[PDB]
Amino acid sequence: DAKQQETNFAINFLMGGVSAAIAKTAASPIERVKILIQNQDEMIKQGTLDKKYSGIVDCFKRTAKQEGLISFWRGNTANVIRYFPTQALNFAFKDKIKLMFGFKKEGYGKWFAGNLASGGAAGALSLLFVYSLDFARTRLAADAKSARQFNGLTDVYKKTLKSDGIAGLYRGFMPSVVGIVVYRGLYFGMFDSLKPLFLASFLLGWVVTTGASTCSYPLDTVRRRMMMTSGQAVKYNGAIDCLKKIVASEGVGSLFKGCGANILRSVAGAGVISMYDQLQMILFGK
Ligand SMILES: C=C1[C@@H]2CC[C@H]3[C@]4(C)C[C@H](O[C@@H]5O[C@H](CO)[C@@H](OS(=O)(=O)O)[C@H](OS(=O)(=O)O)[C@H]5OC(=O)CC(C)C)CC(C(=O)O)(C(=O)O)[C@H]4CC[C@]3(C2)[C@H]1O
Repeated sequence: DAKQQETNFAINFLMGGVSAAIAKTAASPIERVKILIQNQDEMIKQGTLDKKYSGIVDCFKRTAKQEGLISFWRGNTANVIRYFPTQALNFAFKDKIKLMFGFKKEGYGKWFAGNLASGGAAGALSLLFVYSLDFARTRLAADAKSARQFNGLTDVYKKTLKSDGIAGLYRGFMPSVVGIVVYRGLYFGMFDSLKPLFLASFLLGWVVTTGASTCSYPLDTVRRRMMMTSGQAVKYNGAIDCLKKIVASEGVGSLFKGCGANILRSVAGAGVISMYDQLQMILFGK
């Protein structure tokens, strides 16, 4: 029944995309609010933004009043598409990389280092095909009417390639990869430590997710702000250079802009994926 297995894997893959699509679409408005607050200083420099966002509520109000309600899903297609090339790469190469750099968990230290190498390589290899979509997501979520900078998703690609080339599409690759490693190490480290300590299960997952993402957030900020420099006259000479200039100009706190908005996005995604699981449990067997 190899053919039946092939059909099973095919249905599992496609329906997985649907689950991911709904989850990301549901928490899409809060996601754009995060991206707006996070890269507002870049917009102010570019002249796209008039005044700094006073907060999450202020971001919601201004965006809704100036652009509308549908504008909160601007860039969402990138998140929808990104599933298939990611998971295809996931199901193909992730296990081999784990078999290449991994050590049996039954020493913790050697397993920890192995997980970083495996997670880093898998993340980087996936980003080679994926990163362009995340870039377009951020840029579409960023450009606003004061006269939009980009007409659409594919418009981003055309204008970025015409100005910077393929390099412009991969702005902030290094701090993204490092971010993946740091996030993963923090995730697994925190999870195993709090493991011996369902509502309890859901709360546990939220704590680890919040902690790991918060500490690795400055890396995410630098990544997104480097995406903003694509097609612009002035650009940072690296993530470290970007990091240095941010602190010297706006302070350390500027690296954590939109962090709280990101936490809200997390509980929204986790929330709606649980709801859909129950809905899926009723319609389909699994
Ligand atoms: C610098 C940063 C900050 C820290 C690292 C990343 C993630 C958190 C990194 C996170 O990275 C995820 O971490 C998970 C837990 O370790 C890991 O799961 S696990 O391996 O099974 O344990 C995922 O691997 S995967 O094979 O299932 O897909 C991995 O996603 C990827 O590696 C795919 C890449 C295309 C990203 C994915 C992601 C997420 O929020 O979940 C995502 O892309 O949605 C990132 C958001 C952006 C930042 C935020 C990046 O800007």
